[PDB]
Amino acid sequence: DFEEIPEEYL
Amino acid sequence: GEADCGLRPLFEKKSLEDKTERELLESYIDG
Amino acid sequence: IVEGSDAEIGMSPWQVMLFRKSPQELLCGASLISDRWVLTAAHCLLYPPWDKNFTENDLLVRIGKHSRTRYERNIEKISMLEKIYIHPRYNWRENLDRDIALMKLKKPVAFSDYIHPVCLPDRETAASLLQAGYKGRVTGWGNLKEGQPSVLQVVNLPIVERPVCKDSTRIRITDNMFCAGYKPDEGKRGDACEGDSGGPFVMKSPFNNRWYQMGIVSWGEGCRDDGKYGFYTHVFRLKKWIQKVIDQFGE
Ligand SMILES: CSc1nnc(-c2ccc(Cl)cc2)[nH]1
Repeated sequence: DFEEIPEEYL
Repeated sequence: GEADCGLRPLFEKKSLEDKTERELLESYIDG
Repeated sequence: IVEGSDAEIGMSPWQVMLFRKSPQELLCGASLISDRWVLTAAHCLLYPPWDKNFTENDLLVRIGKHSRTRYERNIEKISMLEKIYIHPRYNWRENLDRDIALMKLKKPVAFSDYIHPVCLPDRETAASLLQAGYKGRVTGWGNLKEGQPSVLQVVNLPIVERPVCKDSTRIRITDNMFCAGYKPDEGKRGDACEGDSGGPFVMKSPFNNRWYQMGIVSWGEGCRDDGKYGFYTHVFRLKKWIQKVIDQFGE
């Protein structure tokens, strides 16, 4: 549902 | 607290009012 | 937010989204009170009846957002948490008494047109503004009905007389809570709902033109949004806890 956030944040 | 707190860059800082803040002011019938 | 409107851009620049890493989902609202402290409801982080007990690494905060689902490149900032602090007397067993928590960010967030802290009230601001009839404002990305919004929603609701709050419910109401919302006769409606909790109930001071956070969206019984009211954590009453935590654990 949400847009993929940058993987740096994960 | 923060010296600049609660003053919005796109509203208070430019002296622009949002569409319904006045509804809040109108209710503060200081009583 | 039920029966709200779309927020204007930059209308609530202290609004924070509490975001679950995996799976990617909105947990709750929250608010920015300085460049490294975020305020929310304790039950957003710790609620044993639902097997909720998040650690720092399960969570992100997203600051400066308008759109619920979009990654707002160049606008929003996503921060990791250094430490969660739950009020030591938060009552999850009974009534969510003292439903408040603080989150310290790993690094200070940069303020911008879209990102800016709200004030915490002083005794005198609270005494003057926390009155029946006086309207505050509630914002969040929660459900529109007891489906989901494209953008941040906003609604202004009146604070309600304490006896009316109490007579609306079987839950024991404490001094660390107030309720707000319209009465069935009053012809206007609105309430927070699923996803909105931990977000801010703010009021604009007529004295110094500054927005203050008076409440945190804590709980309700549906969203009846006839004869029911949303309950908010009474922020000034718990401000000494807030200051203790910040003074001790903030740099
Ligand atoms: C978490 S499910 C839910 N249903 N209603 C709410 C709600 C309604 C009003 C407030 Cl003030 C808070 C939560 N939450």
